[PDB]
Amino acid sequence: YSEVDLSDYLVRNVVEELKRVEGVGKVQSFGAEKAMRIWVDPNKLVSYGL
Amino acid sequence: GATAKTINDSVVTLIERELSGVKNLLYYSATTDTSGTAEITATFKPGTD
Amino acid sequence: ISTSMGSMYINDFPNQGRMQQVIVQVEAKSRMQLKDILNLKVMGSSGQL
Repeated sequence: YSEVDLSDYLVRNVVEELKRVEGVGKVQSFGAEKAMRIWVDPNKLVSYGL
Repeated sequence: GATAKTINDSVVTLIERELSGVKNLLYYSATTDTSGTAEITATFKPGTD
Repeated sequence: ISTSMGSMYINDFPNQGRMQQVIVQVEAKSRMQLKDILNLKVMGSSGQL
C-alpha cells in the first residue's frame, strides 16, 4: 500500500473512531483522503478553443 | 425526492463526521427513511448543560 | 490567470461507498515557471491568439 492508500484509510476508518476515546481533544491528520484529480493541459485546451 | 441511500451518503455521514467532535458527548445515532427526512440524535454525558 | 495555478473543487463522486471530492487543476509541468504562466494565450478580436 502506498502513502495515499494509508492516508485514505487513516482518514476513513481511524480518525473518526480514534476520537471516540474519552479524553481525546483534537485529532490532526497529516494526510488526505482519495479524490478524483483532473490534471489539465492548457496548451491542449487552447488548440481546441476551450 | 431522494432515496434513503442518497440522504445517508450525502448528508448523514457528512454532518456526523463533525458531530463526532462535540464535547461531553456520550453517543450519537442517525436514521434515514424514504420520506426524505434524516434525523440525528446526539446524547451527552450526564450533567451537561 | 485565476485558474492557472490554484486548484478548483467541483463536486463529489462515490468511491467505494464514500463521497470523495473532485478537483480540477492545471498540469504540474505547466505551473512551474513564469514562462509557463506567461505562455498562456487568449483570443482577441481577430482570429490570432
